[PDB]
Order: sequence, then C-alpha cells, then structure tokens
Amino acid sequence: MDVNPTLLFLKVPAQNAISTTFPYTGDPPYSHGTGTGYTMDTVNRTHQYSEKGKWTTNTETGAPQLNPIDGPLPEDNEPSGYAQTDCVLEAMAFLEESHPGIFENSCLETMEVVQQTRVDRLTQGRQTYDWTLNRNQPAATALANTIEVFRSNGLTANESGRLIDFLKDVIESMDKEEMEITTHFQKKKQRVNKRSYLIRALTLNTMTKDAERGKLKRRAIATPGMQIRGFVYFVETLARSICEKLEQSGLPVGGNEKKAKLANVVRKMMTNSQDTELSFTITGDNTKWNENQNPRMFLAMITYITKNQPEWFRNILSIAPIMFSNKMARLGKGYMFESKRMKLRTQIPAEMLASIDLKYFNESTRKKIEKIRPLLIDGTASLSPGMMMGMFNMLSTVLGVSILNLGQKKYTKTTYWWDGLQSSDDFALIVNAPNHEGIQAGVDRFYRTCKLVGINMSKKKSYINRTGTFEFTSFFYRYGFVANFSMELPSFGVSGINESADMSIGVTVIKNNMINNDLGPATAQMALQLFIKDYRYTYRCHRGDTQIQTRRSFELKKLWEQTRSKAGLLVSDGGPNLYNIRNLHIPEVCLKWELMDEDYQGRLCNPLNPFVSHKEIESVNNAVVMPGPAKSMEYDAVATTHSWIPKRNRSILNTSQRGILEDEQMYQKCCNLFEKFFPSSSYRRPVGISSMVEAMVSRARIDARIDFESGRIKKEEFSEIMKICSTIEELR
Amino acid sequence: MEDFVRQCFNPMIVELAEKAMKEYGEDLKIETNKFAAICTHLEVCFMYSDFHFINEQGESIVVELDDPNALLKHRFEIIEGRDRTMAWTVVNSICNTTGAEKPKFLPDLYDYKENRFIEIGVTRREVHIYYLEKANKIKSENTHIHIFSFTGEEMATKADYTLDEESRARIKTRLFTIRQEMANRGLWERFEITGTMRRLADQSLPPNFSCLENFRAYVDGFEPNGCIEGKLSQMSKEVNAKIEPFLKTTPRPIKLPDGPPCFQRSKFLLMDALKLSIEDPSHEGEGIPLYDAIKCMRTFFGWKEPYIVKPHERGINSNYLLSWKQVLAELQDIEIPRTKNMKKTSQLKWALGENMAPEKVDFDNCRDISDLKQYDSDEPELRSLSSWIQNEFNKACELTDSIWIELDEIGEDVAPIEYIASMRRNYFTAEVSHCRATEYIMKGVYINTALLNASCAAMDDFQLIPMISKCRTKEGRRKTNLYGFIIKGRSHLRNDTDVVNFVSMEFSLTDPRLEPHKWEKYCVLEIGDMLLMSRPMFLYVRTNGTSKIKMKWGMEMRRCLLQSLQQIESMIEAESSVKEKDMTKEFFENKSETWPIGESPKGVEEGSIGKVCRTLLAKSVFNSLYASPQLEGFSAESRKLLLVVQALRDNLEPGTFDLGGLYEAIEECLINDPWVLLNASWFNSFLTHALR
Amino acid sequence: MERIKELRNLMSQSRTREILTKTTVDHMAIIKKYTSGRQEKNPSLRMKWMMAMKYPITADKRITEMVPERNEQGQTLWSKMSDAGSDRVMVSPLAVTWWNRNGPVTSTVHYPKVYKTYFDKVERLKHGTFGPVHFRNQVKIRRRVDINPGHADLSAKEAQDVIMEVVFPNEVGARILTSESQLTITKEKKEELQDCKISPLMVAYMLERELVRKTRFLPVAGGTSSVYIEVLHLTQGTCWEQMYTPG
RNA sequence: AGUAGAAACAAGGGUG
RNA sequence: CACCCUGCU
Repeated sequence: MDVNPTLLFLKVPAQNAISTTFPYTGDPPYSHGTGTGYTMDTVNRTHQYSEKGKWTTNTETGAPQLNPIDGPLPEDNEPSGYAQTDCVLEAMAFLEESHPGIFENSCLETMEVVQQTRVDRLTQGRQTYDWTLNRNQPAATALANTIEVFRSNGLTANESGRLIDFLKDVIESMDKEEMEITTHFQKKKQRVNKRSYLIRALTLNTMTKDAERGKLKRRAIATPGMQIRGFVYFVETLARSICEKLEQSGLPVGGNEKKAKLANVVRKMMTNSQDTELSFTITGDNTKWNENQNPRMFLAMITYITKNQPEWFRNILSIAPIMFSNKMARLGKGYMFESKRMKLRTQIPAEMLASIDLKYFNESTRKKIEKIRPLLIDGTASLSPGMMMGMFNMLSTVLGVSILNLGQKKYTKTTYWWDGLQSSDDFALIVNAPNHEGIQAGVDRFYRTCKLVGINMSKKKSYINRTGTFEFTSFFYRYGFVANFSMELPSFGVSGINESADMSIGVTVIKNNMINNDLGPATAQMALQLFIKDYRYTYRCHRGDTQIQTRRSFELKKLWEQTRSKAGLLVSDGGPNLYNIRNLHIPEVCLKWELMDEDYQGRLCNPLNPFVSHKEIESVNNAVVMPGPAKSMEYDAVATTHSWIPKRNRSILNTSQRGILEDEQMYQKCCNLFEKFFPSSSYRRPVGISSMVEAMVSRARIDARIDFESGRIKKEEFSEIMKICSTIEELR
Repeated sequence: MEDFVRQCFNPMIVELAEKAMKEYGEDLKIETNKFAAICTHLEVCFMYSDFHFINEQGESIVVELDDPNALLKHRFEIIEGRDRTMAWTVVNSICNTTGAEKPKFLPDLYDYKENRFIEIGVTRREVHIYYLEKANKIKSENTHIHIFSFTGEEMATKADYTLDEESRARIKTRLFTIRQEMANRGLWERFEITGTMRRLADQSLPPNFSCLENFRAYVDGFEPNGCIEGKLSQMSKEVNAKIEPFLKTTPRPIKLPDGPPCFQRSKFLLMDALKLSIEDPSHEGEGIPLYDAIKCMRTFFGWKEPYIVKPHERGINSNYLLSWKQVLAELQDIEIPRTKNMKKTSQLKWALGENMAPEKVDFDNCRDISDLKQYDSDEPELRSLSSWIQNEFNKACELTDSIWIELDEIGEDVAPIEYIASMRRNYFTAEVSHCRATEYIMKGVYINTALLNASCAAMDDFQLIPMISKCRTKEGRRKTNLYGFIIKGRSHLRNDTDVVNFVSMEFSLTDPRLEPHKWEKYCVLEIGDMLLMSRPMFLYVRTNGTSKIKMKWGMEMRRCLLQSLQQIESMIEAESSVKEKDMTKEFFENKSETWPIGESPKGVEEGSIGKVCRTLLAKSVFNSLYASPQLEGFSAESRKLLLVVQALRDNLEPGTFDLGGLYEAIEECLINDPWVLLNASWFNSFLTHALR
Repeated sequence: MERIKELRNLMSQSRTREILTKTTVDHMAIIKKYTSGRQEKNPSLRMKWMMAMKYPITADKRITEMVPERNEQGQTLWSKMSDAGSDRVMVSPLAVTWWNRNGPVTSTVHYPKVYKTYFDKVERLKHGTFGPVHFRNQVKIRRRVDINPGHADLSAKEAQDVIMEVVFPNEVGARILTSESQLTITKEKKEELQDCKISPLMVAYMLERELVRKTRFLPVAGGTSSVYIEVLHLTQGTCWEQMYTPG
C-alpha cells in the first residue's frame, strides 16, 4: 500500500490543507559568488524591451539614452515598454474626479513635514553606496563622509543644521569642476573633474538576491546612493500621502487591514443580488513590473499631481525623477577563472571585462558581453529606461489603482464595470456582468488600457474563477479567510539576540500566532516545549539536576547547590520553566519574583554589573527579527545581567582601512564625555551651535557654583574648577 | 560706518552680539542703523555686569578691582550672549534651587542678594511708553525689573532696591559717549535650479518637447479629451486577453526528463543502518561519547580483515580500505579524552582533500596560460526515476518498537481549557512518538550539533565523532544505540556557504549488488559478519560535504513536528465545532473517519488518524533532508494547478489563459533530485486519479 | 570633580582637540553612530557560531577589579583582548553565572515601582475569575482597540514633556505644565522616584510606556475592555470561549 | 575526487 | 620557510 500524501486532497479542500504544501522546513538557496551576469542580463532585457524607442545621448555625460515613449503600439502578447503619456495623465485626472481634494491634501501635509524634517533622521535606514569610498557603507558612515568631503572644498550652506539645505548643497555640488577626494591608504588625496563627478554621483550598485524562496533562478537587487535618499524621502512622503486613503490601495498598508479590506470588497460584489449578473474574480500577477515603468512617466505624473502649489515644493519634488532617469549601474564583481586544470585560480577586473574579449568565458556570456558593450562608459552601464528592484514602492501602485478606477459604470460607457484590489505585486480583479461576452469584453478592455500604461498582466500566472474561493499575496480565501501555519515557521526559534531579549520574543511570537493565525492551545504547549529545549541547548543552561557536561557546568552546579527554593532560579540560570497560556503574557522575572531569594535578586538585578549596555532610546527592548523586508519587533522583560552584547567582526584589521577603527575610538571617547553632562541626551538629540566643549565647561561652572550654595562641598573645589576652566580655555 | 561694529567696540561684544544676531535673512549690512543699537544693548548690559561682586559676608560693596583676585564671586548671573538650551538650563537650575519663579520670556540676570531676578532694556523709547510696552510683555509675574535710560531714569519695584550709584554713573557715561557724537551720518524658501542640472533635466523630456518649462505649461492645461477610447480603437486587435476553458477531464501529464537513474544523496543512511545496542542508564546527553562507542563496538564477534566489495569508479579506492584500517587502531589507543584528533595519514588526506585548491595567483602575470577560461557555468546533467523512494516512504511511516522523544514538562495548569489541550497533546504525542521519522530527526540533530560544535572549536584537526542515540522501550529500561562513525576535515569557513569535507562510515546489512545505481558514490567495504543464520555485515563508506547554512538548518529539525499537529488539530477544530461536545476523543480513538492517503492496485486505500499523523511527519522530514532549489520551484508552480483543479472539482467554472506555459514552468524544475521527481510523479498520478 | 580633569586629559591631544573644536552640537548626532560594521542579517546563524567559541560576549572594564580573571576551578573568565571599534573587554558566558552566587548585593525592593506596568499584570492574574468552557462558532470582527490597562490618555509629546520635566529637571526648557491632574501626577512621581538607584533611560522608558495610549487593528469578538484585550489567549480562541474576567 | 550548481567551495593577504 | 593576525568587510 504505497503511500501518497497528495491523495489527501480527495477529501480535504485544497484551501483547507494548503499548509501542507510549503517546503518551508528546509533551507533557502543562496548565491555562490558574483552576480554581474544577472546585471547585464537585465540591462539587455530592458534595452530590447524598448527597442523601437528612440536612441539618444547626453551633452553633459555620455552614457547612451533610450526613450520608450509611446512610439509604435504593441502587436502581440509580448512584454513591452510603451506606456502612454495621455493615458497616465487622464488616468489620474479621473482619479481626482473620483475623490476630490486628495492631491491637495497630500501637497499640504507633505509640504509641512518637508519644512519640518531634519538631516539627522537619515541616520536610520539600510546599507548604502558611498561615492567617496566606492563601496557599500552603512548609513551614518556614508552620511559623515559626504558631509566631510563637502566641507573640505568650497561649500557654505550645510552648516544650517537642517535637511532641505543639505539637499540644496547636494544640488550645488554638480556645478564645480575640481572636486577633491580623500583616500585612506595606509591619507592621500585625489582630484575628480566635472565629468567624472557627475558620472560618479548617479551610480546605484548591484548585488545578488539572497535567501528568498519561491523561485528557481536567482535575481539581482540594486542599492541607491546616499546622495539621493533625501529626494527619495520627499517623493516617498508625497506618494504615501496620496495613497494612505484609497480603498483599492495597499501600499501605505498594515496587516489584518488587508484582510478586512478585501473582505468588505468581496461582500458588496458577493452581495450583488443573485438576480441577473454572474461574476468572476481574476487572480493576476504582473510580470516584469519594474522593467516597463519609466522615469519620464513618473515625472509627468509629478508634473500633474502637484499642480497649483508653491514652486519651491514642485521643483524640490520633481528633481528626484530627473536624477533617476540618467542613471548608471555598476557591472559587478568579475569572474574567478581556473585558467587551467593545474593549480591556477585568479580574479579578473570588472573593468577589464569591458576591456577583454571574454571569449574564454562561455559563448552565451560572450553574447551578453557583445550586446552590453555599447552601454558601458566608465565601469558602469547606462540604464536610461526601466528601474531595478527595490527603489520605489508607491507610485507604481498609484498607477495600478488608477487603471483599476478607470473601470466604473461611469466612464466605461457600457454594461461592464471591473474593479478590485491592487497590492504592489498582485491584482485581484473582480468583474461584474450579466453576460459571458460581457466578461470577455471587460477583461479585454482592462488588458488593453493596461498595456496602454505599461502594466502587463502575466497570462502564465493569472487565472479566472467564479467568486467564492480565490487567493492573492499568499493569503488564501474560501468564502472567507483561513489559516496557514507555514509561513511563520521560520520565525519560530531562538531569535539570536541575547538571552533575556529572546526568552521574551519567543513567547511573544507564540502569542501573536495564537491570537491571529489559528494556533490552538495544544500546539501552544508544543511550541513552548520545543522553544525551551532549543534555547537550553544553544545557551548551555541545562537544568540543575542534569549531569550533562558543558563549559558552564560547574558554575551552574554551584548556583544550584545553595538555594532554598530553586523555582526562583531563572530559566537561563538553571530554573524550571513555568510558562503556560495563562502565564504567557508576563515576562519571566515579573512572574517568579515572589519565589526568588533576596541576595540572588541583589546580584541579578543590580545596575552595578558591567554586562549591560544601553544605547539611544530608539533601540530599547526592541529587536529586528528575521522574517518581506525586516520590521522592528518589540518585547518586554526585566532588564538584568543577561542582556549582553556579543562581539563584532575583527576583519578590518588585516586590511588597509584599519585606521577608520581608530577614528571611531576617538569619536566615541569624545562622545561619552559629552554624555556625562546631560543624561537628558537619551530622550532628545540636543540642538545647538557651539564647539561641543562650551557646553561642558559652561555647565561645569554653573553646576559647581550651584552645589556649593546648598549642598556640602568645600570651596577649594570651587577655586580649582575655576582655574581648570582657565586651563581648558588657554589653548585655542 | 559699514563696519562700525568691528571698528570701535570691543571684539568680545562684536562676536557675542553677532552670534545672537545672524539667525535670519538679516545680513551683515541691512538698514544700517539698527546693528549699532543691538550691540549697544549688549555693551550696556555687559558693562552693568561689571564692578559688583559678592562677599561671603553677603554685603554690597563697590569693588574697584572689576575682577576678583581670589576666593570670591561676582554679583551678577549673566544670561545674555549664552546658548538657547543653556539659557533654560541655567534658569531652571535657578528655579528648582532656593528661590526663583518660572519666567516666560528671555530675561537677562540674577542676584543672590535676597533671591531676586533682574531684567533690563534700553532703546530710544523715552520712559513709560517703553516701560509700559515692557509691562505688557512681562506683567504676569512679580520680578525685579531695574530699567535704565539715557539721562538719569531708573525705577525699581515700588522703587525698593539696594545698590550703589557709581555704577549707574558709569552707565550714564556710556550712554553719554554713544550718542555717536551727534551721529555725523545724521540719523535719529526659494529653490531654483542652476545651469548644468537644468540642462540634464531638459534632456529628460518626451520626444516632442524641448524645455521643462513648456512641459509644465502643457501639463497645466489638461482635461480628458479622449485617450483610452480612441487609442483602444486604434490599437490592433491581436493584443488581447483571450479566455480559454478548463473542462472535466484533467489534462495531460508533466513529462519527466530522460537519462540515467537517481542515487541516494542523503548526508547519512536512511533504511540501511544497523544499531549496536548497549543496556545503559545513560540519559539523553549523558555518558562519554567515545566511551559508549567503545562499549558498543566491544560486543560484536565476527570482524575479519576488510576487502573491497564494490569499488568507487572514480577514486583510489584502496585508500578507503586504509581509512577504516586506521580506525580500530586509534580505538585501541584509548583502552576517555572526550575528543580525539587523528594523525595525518595520507589515506585520510586524499579522502578529505588538502592542497586540491588552485593557488589564487595574480591574473595579470598569468594571462599567457593556454587554458585561461571561466569555469562551469553550465547546467546539471539530467536523470530519471528509480523505485527505492517509495519503499523508503513506506518504511518511514511504520511504527517502531521504541519511544524516541522524551519531553520537558511545563508549569501546572488550573484553567479547564488547559486541561483539554493537555489531554489532546497526550494522544498526539503517543501516536507520533514511535516512528522512524522521529529516529531521523533525533539522529539528525545529534549529528549536526556535534558537527558544528567541533568544527567551531578545532580548525585544523581531523576530529572523529561516533553517532550514538538514546531511546527507551515499553518495558522501561533504556538502551543506547551505535550507528557508525564520522571523521571531519579542516574547517576554515569564511563565507556562509563554504564547505567542510567529512568522511562517513555506516553499518549496513544490505548487499549492494541488488541495487548498484543508488550507491554510485558509496564504497561498500565488507568488514565483519553476523550470526543468527549468517549474514554479511557491510560498512558503507563515502566522502561528502556540508556547509554552514545546511548545518544550521539541520540544528533545528523538530520544527517539522510543528507542521504536523497544526494540520491534525485543525481537522479536529472544524469537526468539534459542530457536535457541541468534546469531540477529539472520538476522533483519535475508535475513530472510523478515514482519509485517502495513497494509491494501490486495489484502488485508493484509506487510513486511520495515526496513519495520517505519521504520513504528515514524513513529508516534513524529507523537505529538509533532501532540501533543494528544484523542490521550491516545483511546489510554487504546482500549487497553482492544484488550486485550479480544486476550483473545478466543485463547480466554480474555472478558465485559464495559458496552460502550456504553466506546464513548461512545472517541467523546467525537474532535473535530478529524487525528491522533486517523486513529487512530480505523485502529482501526475493524482491528477489522473482525480479527473473531477 | 574628576570629570573636568578627564576633559583636559582628552583635550591635550592633537586629534581630540581638532575634533572637539570643530564638532558643532548637531554633528554630535552623526558622531554617535559612525561605524564600519553593519547589522547581523542572519541573527540565528551567527549566534550558533558564537556560542561555541570561548570569548563571545562583551563587557566593560570594571570586571577585573570586580570579577577574578581566574576561576575557582581555573576556567578563564575574561581576557586581555580589547574589542574592535570599542575599548571594552571580551568575556565568556561563564563569568555571568559566577556573578550569580559571588556578586555584589544591593537593594531592589524599591524595584517593582519602576516596572509598575508589569507587576500590575501578575497581581491581577492572581485574583482572576474562573468559568466554564463553551464550544460554538465565534463571530469575529477586525477593529481597532487599545491594550494598556489604564493610563493618562495624554498625547505622546504631552507625556514626553512631562517625562523630560520630571526625570531631567535641570534640562526642561521653557515649556510649562498646564493641567492640574497631570500636575498632581508629576508631583507624586517626583516624590516616588527619590532614593532609587536605577537606570535613567530604563525608568523613563517604563513611565513613557505607562503613559501614552496605543491602539491596534485586532480581530475582536465582543467587549473591547483593555484589561480584557490583555488575555485574548485564554478568553476566546478559534472555536471556543472560556469564562474569565480580569482582576 | 567530493560539494554543488548558470557560479563557486576543496583556507587567503603579512613578514625571512 | 619558520611563525601568527581572521571566520558576515
């Protein structure tokens, strides 16, 4: 009786058993080396998708340009890049007609937050590409380096302390001709002219997608320069402001909101009286989305959205797509040859890849190289149309929801009226009609006006089905939503933060899955026990009665040998776990306080221990767990001696950039001293214009004189402090 | 004069006044009469701040010094010229101290005479118009505003104060001097775009316009005048979304590839392992591992000098002989150390690959080499289907004669909901305990923890590790199981996906000739013999590898047990919600409910609930055991067709767009893994057995 | 006041002089987090790799004079290895466990007041109410609901100014209190937080958590009492209800 | 050899 | 060569 688990679906619906189709208890694939072939593949794909566009140039730079503007319209089912100007204009003029005041409300609100915002906020965010060091640097580092290299040469506005003037200065940057750059060779100096400067500031680098499941081949992801994240933040606030308040949008969105939103969008149409009109839903995914959207379209869209505002705002916002149109993408890393079957191995220059034939490397990659040749100008390719994944997230959804909106009974001028939801990667298109030909015609007009705007349904993935059971964004709906405890198995486990910062996240995740996604109580007990065991193994904290041998055996043996009631002993000190569902919402120390020994508490809770490290308040009882992109998770647990911080990577040392580490030591020492004066600098980035020691010496004089008026201190300290102030001032 | 401020006044005055000044559109010369007034305000304030100092005896005495020599303090508390946040720092420090109210607009001074606070102001406005405008500014509080004026005017709270006059005389002299000696010059956000970047913007226009200004002027006057109607009238009729149907008959199969067969890729054996048993009260993590291996190996009679039975087509197979030949040697070494390295015998060197790495020589010096070419960059060779997997599944589902998963209890329960859930999990764990998939996950976690630990500790030492597992029995006593041995290799692992190369030796009783295809890499090396009947006992020996990610995921494998229960108890939820009673007992015990869980020549054969539970364990186990980048592609492209078939099966009128393309996608994932190939065969057979 | 002498010590050097003399207050923000390292974009992997090494965690310097370099058995408890990018010290987990039997003792009975929000929960749960279990379909509606068991209902910034006034009193600027209720609260709070050795940001954070109101889009069935929204685990589930009311 | 796959693991820079 | 800095730079 050879078994087959797929025979299960002859009794249980394929949407009440979907959970048993995810191979998500395994490991995801990764990328074993360079990703430059992907880069030229995608670049060639764009330049061929927009072929009968126009070939053009630049007078300032030289990187070849290509216009995918309307030109010849399509002629068969083939992804193309000839969206229409008049289409994108009317498509949102109509949207405005649908709900008045959206665009002007957005203009007002974003105007306000734009004049209010500051440069320091940039400090948070993902990694970035530094144009002075030619490399992927974290956020604050690139920030500091660009400000510094700005001050080095002749600029005078950045000292404003704001943000908008920082962006202005970025703007002014592109008018000089002789920019000076500092290098960290173990600190030489180099000079870059106007051309190679403009070239240098527009380069977003490429990398290989990693650890993402649901696909066979790998992908490529691009990261943009910190020169332009500023303009990005303005256009992002604008678009998000437009789309926070659209029933058919899901970009400024949350979680269960999505489910309730589509639930009420199903109700009406599902409610459509069963009188004379049948209806289907099409589950549709858009293929090659960001390879047909363009900069000119976004720019004309902006020229329409912010009509009738101050010119300050309109210019500021329209600079982003212009800078976005003339962009260049780095080729990549190179290729690690064998060069023979004997012991030879090397690495070639990603530049000589443009200087070598590469006939040695497979003739398919030879085709890649030959086609990509005319697009390289300096270590980078000219990607005039298209855009690489991960740069915008909003405006595309606004176009999608607009062409959705085109389909009401108001302007289609016939019986067919289509609508639905659009969520960045999916469209659920519910069509309503009395006639089968009605549904045919509706789908045709939809796909037609879509190809008019450069969003092309994927016929290979999209399917029609009577309403009642459909799925989108891996949410599966069968006359209502159901639960799949499969996409949340990755998060189940020792989060990898600390000890106490994890004994809480585990139970917190079990909490959320027991409240929202249908994880019954038996399974709650189950995952609780599994988490306990995995924790105890990864942290070597087994029970006190256990004679399992580890590096932390004898100490914990001590701790156990002298305690009147060990039920007070913490989990990661050798204590019995007493969590349940009743106890599942209270961190552990708060739960077992009543049962501790006093001296224990004094040794475990005392703030005189050196293994606690508190940073800025933006990071306290928080953690960024691994998931979509990474979101910030919060937890709660009594701060104790277990909240350590594991080490860092000692790898800059055997390199030519170790001096950055010493610069960091010096900065940090300069900063801790300041912190010694105003503890309030944990709840406020203090604003001021000084030399950062004026604050110190000033408050020094003040506080001394104060304490001496009431408190008990002798005056020799008064005099000595005053002459040490004379000291600190006698030099410069 | 334009620079009359840097001309005659004091530099300190100039800087401390300008710093507070340059804060808005005001430039260094704007309406050049006012700066003089601002700086003169600062001068008179500062000069008032001189010539007064406190004695420890708290008097008020004029001190000619104008600078205290020592052991003193000045009678003022300057707040002008300071910093914004420091200003409030100071004033609030003054507040919470002995005596000070909360002032609401920027004051100037303070005095510890009787705990009071002064404000000052001098401009052209003569006496009370200024005095009364100041009142309007600050009246809501009681404060000691001692104002001065040009000629002689000064007033105090009820004209009640205590201070000397020679200072105010000095103030008179100051205002005397600063009549500019009759004033001999008689008196009294935009963000444009530059050139280069505006050019760059121009180059970004649709192909008829030539200036961004005209583009603004054109988008300004827009109103729908017929775009979609007319264009969709002019757009040729081939571009369309035709609708295609999906009828009763479930379509043609997904054609599997063709080639030579498929072999076992598991990093360890599955249904060809033995178990040497020792009675020992050792717990799960107890005992010296090497020592238990000793006590295990000792109780077997029939070892003989090994001879190669099944060569390894590509390799110097004699080495493997010597490899095993070394092991017993070292075993007699420890009659114990908790860890044992292994000498660098060359039989252990080739079989683990030292110096098999082309030296990263510089490229520019080696461009003359004849074979200078990039490597691989091609596709995996194809394969076929072989019929062992189904036997492996069938054996995996079976119930053993041994428990294998002892669980760490939790806190007691009082709530009845907790009692119910506990009584459910009792039965679940009773059924899901005795299963060969539990043996799998136990062995897997133990082997991969030992591997990552020892590979992190020693980074040039050929460690070896035995594989012992722990499992109790129905009788009550607990046994100890030995399965074989593992030998590790050098472990400089920088990237997340670097490889460690390790040799594995496993016991077995399966004569390999009966199925040589699945042993293309193993090397059966007959070691000893058993007695019952006499059956030869073999040792499958091989060289494989692992990475950091695979090791990590192998660390957490009991998570598969979470994908099982959640699907079994959701079968009890939807069915306990109806009968209005505690249903789960009648669903696990005396259960009649069945479920189609397979296919046989007699037809589809059903199973009780525990059959479903173990069957569900098995797939979760194999998704990790044989994890592969083809399995995910297959599952993700086949869930579509599975849902479409389901939607058809219950009258939802399903219609498609392109089935041939979806079939091409489902087929492009099937290359060589026994796993994805078995799953493709499964889905095809199910589509055949589920027409509608 | 040793602090100003330390300031001079840091000032005499050329590098720190040039830095401090040319670091405006605003730049301080930047300088707080200039770093050549990034974030661990696989938190569990690296953690498994760290727990097998010998010196994985990091501590301050007061260790040596507070915790012995040797052990009672001989296991190293800290090392001379200075850390990268910092001036801290590498330490093995073993130190922590010792500190838990041979460690400095202090007074933490004024401890539970800092963490009022938490202990409130357990003193509640102790006095719960028992009730039967019922199985039936359960109507669910996803709506917005609050989860804090009582608070001041004051704004985020409205409590931010409150906290800045109470905990760092010398540094609250020209802002003043307006309401009498909040005045009385700040009064009793300035009273309570006296004579308690405890982390500054930690206590201020506990109060910030106990003041501001917070709401979430949650699938509720029935009442929306915050004391109820605490116990959604055992109150109601997928297909059952359990009878219990918060203390 | 082995891992694996559209590229790379099978330790790399540093001093005599 | 003989030695030792690295294990996400």
